[PDB]
Amino acid sequence: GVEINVKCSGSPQCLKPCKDAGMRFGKCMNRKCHCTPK
Repeated sequence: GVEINVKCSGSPQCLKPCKDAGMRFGKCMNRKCHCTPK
């Protein structure tokens, strides 16, 4: 489960939370975020 509960809208809104997380690539969800670690 590499996802984090974050309020996202569109793909780039989740790109921001993952930016500070130091990871790359991600996705979105009705009320959740998706992050992909190396």
